[PDB]
Amino acid sequence: EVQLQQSGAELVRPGALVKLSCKASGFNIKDYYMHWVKERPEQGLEWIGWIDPENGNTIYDPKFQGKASITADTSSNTAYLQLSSLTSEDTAVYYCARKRGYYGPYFDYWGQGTTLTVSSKTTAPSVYPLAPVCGDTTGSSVTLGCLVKGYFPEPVTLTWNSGSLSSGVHTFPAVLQSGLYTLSSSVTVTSSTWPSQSITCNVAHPASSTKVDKKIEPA
Amino acid sequence: DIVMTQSQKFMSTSVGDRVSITCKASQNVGTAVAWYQKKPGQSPKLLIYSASNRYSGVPDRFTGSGSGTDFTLTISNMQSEDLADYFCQQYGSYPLTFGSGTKLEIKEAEAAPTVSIFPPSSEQLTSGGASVVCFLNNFYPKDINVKWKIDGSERQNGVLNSWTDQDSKDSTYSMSSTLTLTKDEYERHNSYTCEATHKTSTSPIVKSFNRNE
Amino acid sequence: LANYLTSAKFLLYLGHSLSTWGDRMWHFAVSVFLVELYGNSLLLTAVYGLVVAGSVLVLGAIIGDWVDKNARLKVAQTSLVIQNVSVILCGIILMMVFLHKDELLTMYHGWVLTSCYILIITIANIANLASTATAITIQRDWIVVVAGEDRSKLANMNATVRRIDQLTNILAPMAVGQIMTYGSPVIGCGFISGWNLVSMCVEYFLLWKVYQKTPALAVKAAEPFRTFRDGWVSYYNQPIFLAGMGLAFLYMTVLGFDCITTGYAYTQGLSGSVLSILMGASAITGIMGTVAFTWLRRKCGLVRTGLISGWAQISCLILCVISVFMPGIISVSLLFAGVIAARIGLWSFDLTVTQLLQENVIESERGIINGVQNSMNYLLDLLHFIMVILAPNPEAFGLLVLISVSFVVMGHIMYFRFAQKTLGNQL
Repeated sequence: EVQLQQSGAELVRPGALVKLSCKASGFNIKDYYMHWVKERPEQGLEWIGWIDPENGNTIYDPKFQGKASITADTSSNTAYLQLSSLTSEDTAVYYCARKRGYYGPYFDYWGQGTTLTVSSKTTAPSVYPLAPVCGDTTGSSVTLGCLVKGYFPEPVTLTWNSGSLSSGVHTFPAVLQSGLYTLSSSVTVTSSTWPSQSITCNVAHPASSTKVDKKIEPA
Repeated sequence: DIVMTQSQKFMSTSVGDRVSITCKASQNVGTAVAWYQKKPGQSPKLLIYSASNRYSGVPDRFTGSGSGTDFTLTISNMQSEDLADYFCQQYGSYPLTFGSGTKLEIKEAEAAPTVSIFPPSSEQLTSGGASVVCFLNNFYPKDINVKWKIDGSERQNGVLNSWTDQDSKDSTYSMSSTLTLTKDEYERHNSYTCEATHKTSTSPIVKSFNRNE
Repeated sequence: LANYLTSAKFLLYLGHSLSTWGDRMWHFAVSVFLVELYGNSLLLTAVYGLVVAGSVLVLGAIIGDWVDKNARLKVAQTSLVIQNVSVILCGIILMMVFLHKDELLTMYHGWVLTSCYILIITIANIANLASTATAITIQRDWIVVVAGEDRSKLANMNATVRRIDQLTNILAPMAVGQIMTYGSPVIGCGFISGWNLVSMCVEYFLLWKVYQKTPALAVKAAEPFRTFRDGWVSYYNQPIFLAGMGLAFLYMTVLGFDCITTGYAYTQGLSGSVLSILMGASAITGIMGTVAFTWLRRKCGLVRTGLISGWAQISCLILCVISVFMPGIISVSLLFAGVIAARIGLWSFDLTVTQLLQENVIESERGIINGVQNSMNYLLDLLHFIMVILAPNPEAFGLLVLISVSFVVMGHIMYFRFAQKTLGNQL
């Protein structure tokens, strides 16, 4: 069983340093070349460089030759990548890969990926939400919704009705704004529970323990 | 440097269909092209190396073909474990470059969104800003366009659209734009409209609200 | 020690060693046997080197393929058995035509010339094919699997095999002489042939065992003209291709070991022991190559070793050319100086490119590419073999040396290009 396990989930103020690790298990780091690859959010894979652990020779992609330093330690059986002078552009998932020759036909085994976040913010979420129903003629499905906005830096899990929800629960992927975040989630079902006994939204930001509920009242 | 190119970002397929993904170099690689498949939130796994060899242990319905500059991965009788991303790496010369990827997607018939506009909330209204959301849900083809017409004035600034991923139960989609105006901006204007120009029907589905209401 | 001796890494270290020495011996023996019949001329026996070139040069790719196609045990046994049988038959016929009958007249313009030539050239083709195949079908493939994913020891083993080859190559004739002394022509042939049978028989069981040891080797994955075409297209595509060419280019230079330079150097004949001293200096450089390669490979990136060895070669060749320049005894001494320092550089270089070819090639396509590498080496060697004639005049045998130096420069520049296109243009 060959594996490469990576350090995970770093969050780094910009302009700093960071070092990402890739520990091999089941083979010798020394018999291989170790490659680092970067996958930006919704972008293609990019190659950073390789290191020959025997003699420590490193080759880089000319666009990483300034601020990437690949090192390795055979005694610990582990390879490292140091990113320096970080910026907003650096946020991506870094992969450690294993190739046999200078021209090995493939990367047979890959690292689990290490998300790196370069930002300068940290706060709690603001859950504001309401259903709208006015001037309507015949109700569609009362289509209630929620809006968590301005989250400092965490992955919210806004789920409605506390598992009493239905398949009618669409969670819109979050997006950044003014270095904060924003999300949304909608539900539309059971046009009878609109106006009458209804359900509520419950959103919990772990990095701030903002486990707040909000029952959406009518217009 | 050799710049691998994959024209199609998306391919709409159906189960039991033969789908052919194409990759095109920028120089003569030869047969130096391998094919990786990655699913959301995972690491890329091999399928096919040297443009024709099938890595040991991948099903026999993955075929690879081509030489010189134009290459092809070919899925025969696609199953439901194949909806993923595919990209071609070239190892002809350093720096290595990867293809930018080609995402498969099960193909449904067609549908139009259930547009639903929601006026600003009270607690947000006291918060120096007022964001108006529109929730286009259960759409057909992925692409769609919204209309931020406040006083019939298309506002291209201060918008944010977020689309889901094809639901596993209906292969539909959904989206949500939100115009983020100020507390002094929502006041000085009067109208608020959102319209969905989807391919389903030439008569746009426009929903709007009134600040008088 | 004990285990280490029965460590497969060595067992093979012999199996291949028995194959190399024995094969070289047989080859030289047949060569002398022939030249002994018809006076060594432009056409007599000279045909032999040429047909042995052409044979493999055309047939290699398809051997290497068939190798790749079949098992490992079965294919190796077929390669060995065939070679042994061929040598045996050759010796037998040779003895028969040596004793019973030695000069008779047939019909349809047929003489013991045409007849023996056809029979012995068929035998020669078979034997040569066997040796050259039993190599890409065993040597390169076994060094890749027996060595394992681990390099280090693999490269050490490659250097060791290179050494043994140089030793046998410089010990075969000596043995052939002592074989003339007692063995002579009538019996000597019979002896070396029976021996080869014994050697072949031993090798068979040896390899059966080695296979019993490291069990990995049980794992794998106009028709001949089509196969040759496929092999050539596969060899042109590989990214290593560039360096591969470089290798063959070096097999073009005439000045080196024993050839026409030695033939013109023998004319001077400083003294009987002087030639032996020159041969010793050559072998020394050849071995002192492999050590240099191993060191550099450890200290600097493999690709990097190549470039350095290249500068080395070129430098000693500066020596040789400025020698023949004789600008503002001597020149002869310098020629051997150059051939020697060349020898060290060259042998390192080969070791590197061998390792390249050894690892950056998929499993299944292992044979075909090495086959083609042979053929190219032979093709580039054919020019040097064709350079023996058409200008055999040792009068301006200086401009030909300059042409060899030019070809060396071309090959080294090609390897430099390969290196740049591999690692960063910064060394």
